[PDB]
Formats: sequence, C-alpha cells, structure tokens
Amino acid sequence: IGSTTNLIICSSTAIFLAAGRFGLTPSANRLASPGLKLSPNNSGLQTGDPAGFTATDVLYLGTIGHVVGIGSILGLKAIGA
Amino acid sequence: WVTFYFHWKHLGIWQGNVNQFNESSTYLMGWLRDYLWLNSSQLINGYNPFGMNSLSVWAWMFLFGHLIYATGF
Amino acid sequence: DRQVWFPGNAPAPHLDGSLPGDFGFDPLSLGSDPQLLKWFQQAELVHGRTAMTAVAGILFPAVATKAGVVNIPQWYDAGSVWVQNNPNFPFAALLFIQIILTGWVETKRWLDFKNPGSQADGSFLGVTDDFKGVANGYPGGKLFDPFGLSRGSEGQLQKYQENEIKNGRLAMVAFLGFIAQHAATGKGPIDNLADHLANPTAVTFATNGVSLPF
Amino acid sequence: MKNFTTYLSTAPVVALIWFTFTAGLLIEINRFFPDPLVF
Amino acid sequence: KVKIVVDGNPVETSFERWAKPGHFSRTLSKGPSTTTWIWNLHADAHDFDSHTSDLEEISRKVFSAHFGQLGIILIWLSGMYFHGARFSNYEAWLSDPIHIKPSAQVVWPVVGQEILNGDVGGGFQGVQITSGFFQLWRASGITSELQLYSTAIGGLVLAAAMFFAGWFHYHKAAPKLEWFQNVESMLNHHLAGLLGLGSLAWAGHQIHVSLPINKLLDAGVDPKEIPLPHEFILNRDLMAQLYPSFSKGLAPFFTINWSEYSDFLTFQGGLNPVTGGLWLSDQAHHHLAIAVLFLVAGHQYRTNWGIGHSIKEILEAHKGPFTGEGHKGLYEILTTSWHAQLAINLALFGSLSIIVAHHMYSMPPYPYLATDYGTQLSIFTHHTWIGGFCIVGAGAHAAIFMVRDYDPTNNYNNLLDRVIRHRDAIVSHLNWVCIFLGFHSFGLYIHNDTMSALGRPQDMFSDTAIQLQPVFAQWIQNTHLSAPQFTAPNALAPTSPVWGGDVVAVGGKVAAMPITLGTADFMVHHIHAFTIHVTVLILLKGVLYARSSRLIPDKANLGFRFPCDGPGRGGTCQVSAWDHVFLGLFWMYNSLSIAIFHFSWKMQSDVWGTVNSTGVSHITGGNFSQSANTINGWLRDFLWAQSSQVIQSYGSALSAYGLIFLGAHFIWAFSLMFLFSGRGYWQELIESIVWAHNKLKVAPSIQPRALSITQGRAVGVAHYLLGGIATTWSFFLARIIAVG
Amino acid sequence: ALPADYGFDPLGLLDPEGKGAGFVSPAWLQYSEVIHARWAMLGAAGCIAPEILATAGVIPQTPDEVIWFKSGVIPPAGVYDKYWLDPYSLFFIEVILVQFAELRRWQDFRNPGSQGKQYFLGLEEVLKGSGDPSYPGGQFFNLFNLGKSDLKELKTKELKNGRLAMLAVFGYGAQAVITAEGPFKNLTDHLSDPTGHNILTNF
Ligand code: CLA
Ligand code: CLA
Ligand SMILES: CC1=C[C@H](O)CC(C)(C)[C@H]1/C=C/C(C)=C/C=C/C(C)=C/C=C/C=C(C)/C=C/C=C(C)/C=C/C1=C(C)C[C@H](O)CC1(C)C
Ligand SMILES: CC1=C(/C=C/C(C)=C/C=C/C(C)=C/C=C/C=C(C)/C=C/C=C(C)/C=C/C2=C(C)CCCC2(C)C)C(C)(C)CCC1
Ligand SMILES: CC1=C(C/C=C(\C)CCC[C@H](C)CCC[C@H](C)CCCC(C)C)C(=O)c2ccccc2C1=O
Repeated sequence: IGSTTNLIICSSTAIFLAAGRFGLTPSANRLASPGLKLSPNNSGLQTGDPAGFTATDVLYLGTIGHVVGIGSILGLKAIGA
Repeated sequence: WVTFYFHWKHLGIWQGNVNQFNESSTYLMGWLRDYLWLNSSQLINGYNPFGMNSLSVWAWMFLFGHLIYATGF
Repeated sequence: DRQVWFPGNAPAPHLDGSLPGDFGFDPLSLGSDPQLLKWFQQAELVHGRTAMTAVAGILFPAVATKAGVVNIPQWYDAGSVWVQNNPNFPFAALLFIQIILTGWVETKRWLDFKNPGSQADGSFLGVTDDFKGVANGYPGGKLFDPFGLSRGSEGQLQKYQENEIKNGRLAMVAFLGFIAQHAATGKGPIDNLADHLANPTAVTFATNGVSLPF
Repeated sequence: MKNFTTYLSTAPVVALIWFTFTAGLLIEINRFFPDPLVF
Repeated sequence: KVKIVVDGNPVETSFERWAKPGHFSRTLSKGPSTTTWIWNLHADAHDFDSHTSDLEEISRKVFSAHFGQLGIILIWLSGMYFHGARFSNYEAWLSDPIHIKPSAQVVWPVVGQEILNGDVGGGFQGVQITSGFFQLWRASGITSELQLYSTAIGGLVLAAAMFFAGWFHYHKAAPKLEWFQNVESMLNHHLAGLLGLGSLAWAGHQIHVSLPINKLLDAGVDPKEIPLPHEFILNRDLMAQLYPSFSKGLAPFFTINWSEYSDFLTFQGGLNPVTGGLWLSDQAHHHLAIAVLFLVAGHQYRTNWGIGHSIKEILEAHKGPFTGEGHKGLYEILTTSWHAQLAINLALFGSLSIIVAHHMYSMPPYPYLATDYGTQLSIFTHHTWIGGFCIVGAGAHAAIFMVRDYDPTNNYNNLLDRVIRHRDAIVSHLNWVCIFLGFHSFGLYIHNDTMSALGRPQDMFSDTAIQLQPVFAQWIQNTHLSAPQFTAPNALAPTSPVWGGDVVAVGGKVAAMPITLGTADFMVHHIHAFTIHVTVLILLKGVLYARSSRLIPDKANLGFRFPCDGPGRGGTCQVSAWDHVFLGLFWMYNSLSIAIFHFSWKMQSDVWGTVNSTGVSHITGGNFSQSANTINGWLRDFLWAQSSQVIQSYGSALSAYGLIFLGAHFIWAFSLMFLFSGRGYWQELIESIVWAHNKLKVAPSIQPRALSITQGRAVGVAHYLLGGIATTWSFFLARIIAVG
Repeated sequence: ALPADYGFDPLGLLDPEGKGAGFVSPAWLQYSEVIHARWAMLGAAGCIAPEILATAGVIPQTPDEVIWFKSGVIPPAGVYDKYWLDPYSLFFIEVILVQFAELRRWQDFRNPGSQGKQYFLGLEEVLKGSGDPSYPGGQFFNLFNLGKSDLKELKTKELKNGRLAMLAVFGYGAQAVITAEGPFKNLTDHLSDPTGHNILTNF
C-alpha cells in the first residue's frame, strides 16, 4: 500500500475507467467509426449510472488499465527506473 | 520378363555361379536385389564425382531412358 | 399396467405382459421380432433351469463340505479331482458320451421348436402324448411333469411359471457372482459367505485385493 | 431387430463376418498344425 | 443477439435407414440396376449438400460428423496409450533411452511372422515404433504403465462422450442455422477458450508436472524413485527444492514481481545438452505467453455487449483503387458456404503441418527425440505428407465452392469477381513462371550430368566450379546466429543449432548441428520452388476455370465432377475442376517426394552421425555436397546406396519393410492400368465375360459395368499415391532403423 | 414470478426460445439451482460443524482429524482413523442408495406423478409429487405442512440461503487450497488477528 507498483496499477485503472465514464473511450453504449468518431450504440444493457457506464465497460477498462500498468511496470524495471 | 530371364540366367552361367539364379529367382526380392540392384553398380558409376570411364555413355543413356519413360507418363 | 423394471418408464412395446417374468425389460429391443422373441424365451428358460441345477449342485455340496461331514471339492476344482481319481475313464470318452446324449435331447427340443408337437408321432419308443408339448419352453406331459403340477389349474400354472422364471434369473445372477467371487478371492462361495459372516465389516469386496487394486 | 438384422445382412457386413471366419479358420489351422507344405 | 437455439428431437433413432443403402440420396434410394450404384453409394455418402439444399440440415450433419471424427481420434489415441501401457518396453526405455529402441507393437506367433518381434532391447521383443510416443510421454512426466493405462481409459470415456454428443446434437438437440452462423462468437471462443485456455492449462501441466519430473530424470534419478506428480502438487517445499522461487508461492505473480519466477520461466534458447530437447522451462514460458496472447485475441469480435468488431464491417471497409469493391460479399460467402470455409481451413492447416515438420526437426521439443533418427525422419515425412494432401483438398473445395455456391449477383466488382475477370493473365503468368523455374532448376542438373559424363567437372554448377551460393539464406543463418548478442539480448542462445555454433551431442550421437548451405542446396531449393509453383498452377487453374472457359462456356452446368464434354472441340477430357485436383495430386506427390528426399539425404550426410574425438562421422559421410548436384548422384548415392537396407532386410525383423517395399512397387505399377486405359475397352471385355456367365446361368442381376471414367481416374491416382508413398515409407524406415 | 428473481441472467441462459430440448431449458436450470442450493446447505453446515464441535469439546475427536477435507473424502489430504466401515464399501452402499433416491426423483421430473403408481412398500403414497419438480411436498417432504400462505416467501428464503451456502462451500474449497486448515480455524485466525491473517497474508 503506497508502493510504486500499487501506485501505477491503481492510477492506470483509475484513468482508464474515468476516461471510459466521461466518453473518451469506446464503450458498450458508444462505438467508434472507422474514422475514430464515437456514436451511440443501443446495447440494451441495463446500467444504474447516468452516463451509460455498464459493467462490461468496467471489466474491459479495468483489464486494459491492468495491462497498461503491468507493461509499464515491467518496462520501467527493465529500463532501470 | 523374357529378356530379364535370359540375361540373369546367362549372367550366372558366364560368371560360373549357377546357384545365384537357382536360389534367388524363386522370389521377387531375389530378382530385384540380385539382378537389378547388384548389376547396376558399375553402370551408375560410369560418371561420378571422382571422374568418368567408358561406361559413362551408358550411365547417361540409362538416365536418358528413365527421363523419356517418365515424360511418356 | 403391470410392475415394470424401471418405475416411471413405459415398458418395451413389444412386451405385452403375457410371458412369465414380463417386467417390460428390453432396453436394446432384442425381442422386437416375435419369432426371435419365442427363441429367446426358450433360451432364457434353458439358461435359467441349467443355472438353478448348477447352483444347487454347487451350494449344497459346499454347505455339506463346510460342515465337515464330507470333503467334496470346490466347483472350480471338481473336474481336475475327478480326472485324477478316474484314470480308467478318459476325458474324451466322457465328453463324447455327454455330446451324443445332449445332442439327442437338444435336437428333439430343437425340432419341437421348429415344428410344435411333431415329436408326438411315436417314433421314439412309442411315446406320443408326453412329447406333444404344452407351450413354448413348457413341455409338460406325464414324462416331464409326472406329478401333474401344470395340469391342475391355470392360475397354479402361472404361479409356478413366475416362480420358475424368477428363481432361474436369480440363479443366473448367482452363478455370475460365483465366477466373480472365485476370481477375486480364490475360494468357494460358501467359504466366502462364512468369511463374511465371521467379520462382515472387514470381509467385503473392497478388501479382497483385486476388486480394488490400489 | 428386423431392421438391424437386415443391416447385418448387407453385403459388406456379410463379407466381414464370412472373411473373419475364413481367415480365423486358416490362422487357427496354421497355429494348431504349423508349417504345412505337403499332404 | 448471440444465443443457444436448438430443435428438439428432429431425427428419430432407428435402424430402418441402416437397412436401406443409399437412403440419403433421391437417385440412389431406389436401389441398384447396375454395379455403378455400389460405387456411387460410397462416393456420395458424405456429400451433404448433394443430399439436400437446406443449409441447416447440412450444418447439423457436419457438426455431428465432426463429433464422430473426434471420437475416432480419441479411440486411436487411447489405443496408442494402451499399447504403451500393455505391449511396450516403455519403462525399460525410460531407464535407458540411448540404447533401447522404442517398441509398442507385438505380433502373435503364427505362420512364422514372430521374426518381426525384433530384439529391441530392455528384455523385450516387438516391432520398433517411430511415432515418438515414448519421447512425448517422457516429456509429459509419465514414468509408469499405470499412468499410460489411466490415459487410455480416460480417452475411451471421452471417445464415448464424443460419440454421444454427435448422436445427441443430430437426433436430440440439433442447433439451428443461426447458431452456426455466429462466426464472431465462435472465433472469440476458439481463440480465447480453446487455444488460449488450452495453452494455459498445458503450461500448468508443464510447470507442475513436466518440469520437476524431467529435471530429476536428467539429473540421473531412477524413474521409480522420482516422486509422483501429485507429490509435487501437494508439497510446495518439494517443488521449491528444484525451483527455489516456488517458496514465494503466487505472491510474485500478484505483485508483478515476475522476475522472481526466472528459475522455471526461462528464455535460454537452444537445446538441453543432457537430452537434446528444448528446455521445458522455455516451453512453459512459451505456452504461458501464447495463452495470454490468445486470451487477448479472443476478445476482438462483438457478440452481445456492444464492444468488439463486426467482421462484415471490417471486410467491407478494406477496399482500394486497384480492387473495386474489395472484400464486400466475402462475409456472406464464408457464413453460407461450408466449402469456402473448408478450402481456407485446409490450406492453412496443411501449411501448418508442413511448418510443424520443419520446426520440430530444427528445434526438437522432446527429450531423446533428436537422436532417435527413425522417429525424426518419420515425423518430418509424415507431417509433410499430411500438409500436402490438405493443400490439395483446399484446391478441391475452393473449386466446389466456385461450381456450387458462387452467385454472380452477390459478387459484383468485388475481389472474387475481379480475380475471375483476369484469370487468363494469372494463369499465363504462372505458366511462364513454371517453365522458367523448370528450365533454370532441372536444366542445371541436366547440365551437370552432361558435363560430368563428358569429363568436364570444371564446367559444372558446383561448390568447386561455377558456384551458385544461396547468399540470402546464408545471411539469414548468420543473422539468426548473432541474435542473442544484439537483437534478442535476453535470449541466451539461438533458437536452433542449425543456424551455427556447436554440435549438440547426446549419447555419442549428433542431436543437432549447423546445416550449411551451398550450391546443391541452392539447386534443390529452386527445385522445391518449381514443383510448388506447378502444383499451384494446376489447382488454381482448376479453381479459376471451374465455371467456364473459352473452350467450354457452360462448364458450371456440367458440375464439379464430370469426365469430359466429349471428343469434340479437339477433345475435352479432364476439363473439370475435379480432374485438376486429380492432376494436382500427382504434382503434390512429386514435390513432396523431392522435399523428403532432400531432408533424408541432407540429415544423413551433414547432421546425423556419431561423435568421436576428431569430430563427427556422418552416416553417409558428407556426400550430399559432392553428388547432389547431379541426377546420377541422387540415383546412385541416395536411391541405390540407401536401398541396401530394405532389400537385405529378409530374415531380420525389418523384413516386413522389404515385403512392403515390393508390394508398394506392385501397387504403384497396378495403378498404371487404371491411369493409362479407358473404360470402353473394359466394358467390352466385361461383355465377353458376361456372355460366359450367361452360358452357365451365373449372370448376376446387378448388371456388371466397367468403372466410370472419373472412378477410373480416382482409383488410378489412389493406387499411384499409395504405392509410391508406401515404397518411400518402407525404404526410409528400413534404412534409418538399420543405420540409425 | 420465480422466487429470488433479481433479473440477473447476463448470459441469457434462462431465455426460453430455442432452448427447448436439453439441459439448458429454463425448467431444468431452476430445478438444478434448487438441487445445488439444498445440497450446498447440507454441505456448508456439515463441512464446519464437526470442526466447531471438536474445538468446543462437544465431540471427543480432535479438531484436526474432523476437518472436512481430512476425514476421508480426499485421502491424499488425510483419512479418518477407523470408521465402522472402510470408505470404499461405504461408497458402494452410497452409490446404491443414492442412485435409488436420485433415479426416482429423476423419474418424477421426466414423468410427473409416476413414482406414486408402482408398489414401493407403500411408500408410493407420499411420492406422487405435486407436478412441480423442485417442490414435491406431500405427507413427508412437507410433513409439518409449512408454507400455507407464505410458500413463495419460504421459496425465496430457501433459494437465498442456498445461494449463500453455495458461496460458502466455494469459500471452503478455496480456503482449503490456500491455507490447508479448516474453515473454522480460518475464522478464528481472522478473529484473533485480522491484519495478520487474511488472503493477503496467506498469499
Ligand atoms: C470455450 C468454448 C469452446 C471450446 C473449448 C470449443 C472447442 C471445439 N470446438 Mg467450438 N464452439 C463454441 C465454443 C467452444 N468450442 C461456441 C460458443 C460455438 C458456437 C458459436 C462453437 C461452434 C463449433 C462448431 C460448429 C464446431 C466446433 C468444433 C470444436 C472442436 C474443434 C476441433 C478441435 O480442435 O478439437 C479438440 C478436441 C479436444 C481438445 C477434446 C476435448 C473437447 C472438449 C470435451 C469439448 C469442450 C468444448 C465444449 C464447448 C464444452 C461444453 C461442454 C458440453 C457438455 C456443453 C473443439 C472441441 C468443431 C467440432 O469438432 O465439433 C464437433 C465444429 O464443427 N465448435
Ligand atoms: C519427367 C517427366 C516429366 C517432364 C519432363 C514433364 C514436363 C513438364 N511438365 Mg509434365 N507431368 C508428368 C511428368 C513430366 N512432365 C506426369 C507423369 C504427369 C501426369 C500427372 C504430368 C502432368 C503435368 C501437368 C498437369 C503440368 C505439367 C507441366 C510440365 C511442364 C513444367 C514447366 C517446365 O518445367 O518446362 C521446362 C521443361 C522441362 C524442365 C523438361 C526438361 C527440359 C530439358 C531440361 C531441356 C532440354 C532442351 C533440349 C536439349 C533442346 C532440344 C534439342 C533436341 C530437339 C535435339 C513441363 C513441360 C505443367 C505445365 O505445363 O506448366 C507450365 C503443368 O501444368 N505436367
Ligand atoms: C446465475 C448467473 C447467471 C448468468 O447468466 C450466468 C452465470 C454468471 C454463470 C451465473 C452465475 C453463477 C454462479 C456463480 C454459479 C456458481 C455456483 C456455486 C459455487 C455452485 C455450488 C455448489 C456446491 C454444492 C453442490 C455443495 C455441496 C457440498 C457437499 C454436500 C459436501 C459434502 C461434504 C460433507 C458435508 C463433509 C465431508 O467431510 C465431505 C463432503 C462429502 C465433501
Ligand atoms: C464511483 C462509484 C462507484 C465505485 C466504483 C468503483 C470503485 C469501481 C472500481 C472498479 C475497478 C477498480 C475495476 C477494476 C477491474 C479490474 C479488472 C477487470 C482487471 C482484470 C485483469 C486482468 C484480466 C488480468 C489479466 C492478465 C493476467 C492474468 C496475466 C497476464 C497479463 C494480463 C494483465 C493480461 C460505485 C459503483 C460503488 C457507486 C457509484 C459511484
Ligand atoms: C482394370 C480397369 C477396369 C476394370 C475394373 C473393374 C471393373 C473393377 C473391379 C473391382 C472388383 C474386383 C469387382 C467385384 C466386386 C465385388 C463386390 C466382389 C465380390 C466377391 C468377393 C470375393 C468379395 C475398369 O473398369 C476401368 C475403367 C476406367 C478406367 C480404367 C479401368 C481399368 O483400368
């Protein structure tokens, strides 16, 4: 707790989740065009959050945050930092 | 079949060993090994990496005939 | 309808309850053809009656041997002991006698199956009515049923047919058990029963050493 | 059972049974009477 | 919406159609009039789209047939494990894998055939096996016949489960057509669930079972004294004795201290010097990385939660100025034509089997595989052949799609339409490439044979004369040798000893060594390029002209499989796409025969052999570089010299190979009667024979016919392939078992 | 309509259309949840009750030997010393008796009411079921006649306790793998020192 690896993992998961919540990523209820333009998608998934943030978005964005954090941690250990 | 028979029986007779035909011709591996394989050794060495001799024309024609036969297929 | 082997499952449709021992059991539908079904009925009867005779001839001598009154060998050794004790009776002569005698009686049974009542013509020593046969697998008459337990009443005959087929199936299963127990213990069946009676929580298939080869 | 026995009477099943019997008979003759060259 | 949809009890389970041969076909169900009906029943049995046009019924048949094939494969695999458990010298071989020859087949003593139970070592007599099961079982950690028995029993249970499922999903709960067309869901599940979780579970087995048991085996512990795998499961201290990072448990995994696990997840490269196989720790790390990559790959496609790709959208987006409408319409083809899917999957599966052959010889993944020369040669040759046959099948089912499932309305100015619209350019350019390759590959050999026969070796294409050095491949070898220095710094060694470096020797025999490439290698590689290009030309020409040509404009109406369109237009025999498959099979045979001959000779001459103090004594003493640049060199020094073992095998345990050598020569020659003749002759001969039977009142009611023209071709090519391949099989196996 | 219906079916497995045949039908899945729930309640009570009673001295067996995974179910993890019968003979008896119970229950599922027709030593009177496979009832299975008016509330309570028991049995298995101690031993280590005994310290 408070360690470096914990900091990278929690921060990466938090920023990816927050970017997904505030419409800065493709999500279950908004999908990207070929020209990378987000348009709403009727997924039919129920969600209590007013921004349309589903549990699917939580799972994928937490996975991507873990992936980015782990790659960053291993690369910084390899680089010497 | 006729000429194979003539040649192998006479090869045994000319080399003074009639037992080779008498014992090996009763089965087909005998024909393959003791007639075709055994007697092709000088022929296919008519030319090799070490040089050539006067049998090289027959080695070349041997392969030539195999090639023409295959092209017919 | 009648009681079935698997309660809640409809009996096999080619089984209608007329045959003795009909609990509707035919999951492979081996008796779909009626003539093949009659053949299999005679097969089951011959197997069951042979099993009952054999199981009696194993159990009663083994019970008497266990008491110590006699020293009859166990069923899996009796042929060897007989041959060692009968050097003037060769195995092949005994086999030839058995084959010709069983051939005579079994060919008569076979020809009655092909042509029911055709052995009733008096060709065998003048026997006519006693070889006519009552039903498929149930010869009857004064020779095979000399006490007349099939000619008394219908319900008595059905009761005895039920008794016969159920005891025959039980004896067939018991002979299978005899084979399996001898292979697993190397002892006779009454020896197995006595060992289980002396110490039942220790003498089980789990402790014979071959049913659980761990 | 009638349909099943009709399938068992189809030509390759009968061929399989008959040739299994014939091959088994030849094999067991040569097992019991090894190396027969002459009568 | 992706969901499970089935129909309940669509087909009754009954033997009624078993009693009616040809029930599946409207033409064949009426029964025979002639003997042609007997052949047509077998030829049409698995042609589901010929039986019906309903795609749902076809798909259900395909699914349940696949279950049947899986059950057959599991019966076969359980048989191999059972024969290892019951009829093998596996435990003796485990105690001494260098001197004992693997054997898992024992013949019964009758008619003198017990001579085939050879003295293979370990106090055992049996047929020597070359499938590599012993090396695979040893790598898995199997130390006893009991574990082989357990796998055999479990395989038969799973085989019964596969046969139950095929009956169940055809007769009880048959999936509807929309279930099968969920290609996005199937790709997600097969990438993440089949391949990804399969690789993860196998990494689990390797780490927890294969690594410690093989570590103890290569340390020299007797296999009967090694603890059983579950002892390594239950006792963490026992595993930490061999891999000290196991004392930390799963905490390094969860705290991203992954470098702690470096004792059992390695990047050594090269081969284990004790066994000659790849490091099992490298394999564990490989399978873990593969598992993660496939688990990520299985999340690409959209199913039910909005995110993910639509494959149709991806395909319709990829079009350009040269290519018209691009990949439009391909999604509809690949979700409605089973044959298009079969063509693609056969092409890639066969190419994979060939790649597997090369990668397993070069980087032998099993302990003591590389010095079991019979096993090495056998598995290379086998997987090469399976690959070639699958590629020819890809050509066949591509052509079948083109005849039966192609619809011009759904392919307007897309890639398929534009490929058809310049098929003449494609075929003419490929024709020129094949002629150029044949001239400048085979004519180099003919030049060399002629120069050598004329006594002019200085005028030859050779390493000591006019040189043709494969400098690009030599540079690739040098790059891969130098890779651990700069471009793969955390790899300790190169991927294979074939690139360069030192000999890997096991038990005084070469496991792997550098494979140098000179003029003979250049020449034979261009032979390979030529033969592959010609096989491609035949199959691709069959696909492109399956529907029409300038000769026959309505060929699609004649079908995929038809003998000809008559003697007119000069003569139109073998215009059908099926006949292109028929010819492509021969050229596949020619190509792959040269490939496996190249393998056998080059390994015997330049890799395999015994190690002494002076160096390496190769099996055929380096004669590849001296004589493989002439046809006469191949005929003498490979075929004539190496056939000595199979033709001298009589009276030994290898005599079965000599007999099969002769019988395969026979079957090959027998095929030429079908290939060279025509059915009109045979039908007239049958007329005379039928007269003789009519005279004696023994004419059959099923009227005898000669085989059809197409069946005559099929019989001819089947016997040609069987005879030639089995000839090479017996030659290879007798040779390498006797001199390996 | 269904008891304990939270609308939680993210894999749409209880969808009725297309899932007619097989075990993915809604009826089989609700029935299977109920069966899993009741078996899990028996297991969740039974996998920790001997350990609790041995720790408290009610039973004389030591708490180490009555831990659920060391009492004979997994002999690599331990065997209880000398039951009245060996575990494999007990398993033979268990196979026979439980097959009787389970096959009769199954025959009620496939053929409702059929287990009240054939003679079963008079027991077929109380084995007719109710037409609802998960809830047979009658004079034995509901012998106290409970749920006269709150049968749906009792079904919800049964399913809630069963789901909790299912999670508890999964926790028993996971904690047995991680710690190699009994579930009550784990609870007492968490109670005695909560910071120094948890999943972060056991890893
Ligand atoms: C994670 C899920 C999963 C897994 C592991 C598989 C695996 C497989 N599928 Mg795929 N499938 C899936 C999901 C999955 N499928 C979904 C969601 C769909 C619909 C979109 C399909 C539609 C599909 C079709 C249409 C076909 C396959 C086939 C196959 C087999 C490919 C050949 C092979 O490599 O055999 C390797 C074999 C083994 C490793 C032996 C063990 C295989 C185990 C026992 C099966 C595990 C998968 C199964 C789905 C688990 C469910 C259990 C079941 C009782 C409900 C293989 C068994 C082909 C075929 O072979 O099926 C008969 C085939 O034609 N699948
Ligand atoms: C050894 C037997 C043999 C030979 C020589 C050939 C020859 C050829 N095949 Mg044929 N093929 C064969 C067996 C053979 N085939 C069999 C058995 C079948 C039945 C399945 C086929 C079926 C078949 C198909 C289906 C196809 C071919 C094609 C080809 C050509 C490949 C292109 C090429 O290499 O041109 C170069 C020519 C050669 C390599 C032959 C040797 C030429 C020598 C070295 C040159 C000598 C010139 C000479 C000295 C100058 C003249 C002097 C003289 C007049 C005095 C070539 C003409 C393919 C083709 O047509 O595509 C273009 C094609 O599609 N073949
Ligand atoms: C709903 C949802 C929906 C969607 O759609 C999909 C999804 C997501 C999939 C889903 C989810 C889910 C869930 C999670 C499942 C899981 C579960 C559980 C865990 C089970 C169990 C279950 C469990 C149970 C059976 C149990 C039971 C137990 C037993 C009795 C035990 C017994 C014991 C005893 C006492 C004691 C001794 O010494 C031993 C023993 C013998 C051992
Ligand atoms: C605000 C709010 C809230 C909260 C929320 C939260 C707090 C969230 C969180 C969440 C999170 C925090 C999540 C996360 C997740 C994660 C995940 C999902 C992950 C996963 C991972 C993975 C999957 C991994 C994988 C791997 C491995 C295993 C190894 C190899 C590599 C990799 C990495 C790939 C609530 C609702 C209460 C209320 C309202 C408002
Ligand atoms: C030899 C030959 C034949 C004659 C071959 C025939 C008719 C095949 C004969 C196969 C078997 C032997 C016929 C009999 C099959 C019966 C099932 C046999 C039953 C007898 C038992 C002993 C099994 C052709 O018909 C033909 C057609 C087209 C191109 C080339 C050829 C060709 O080369």
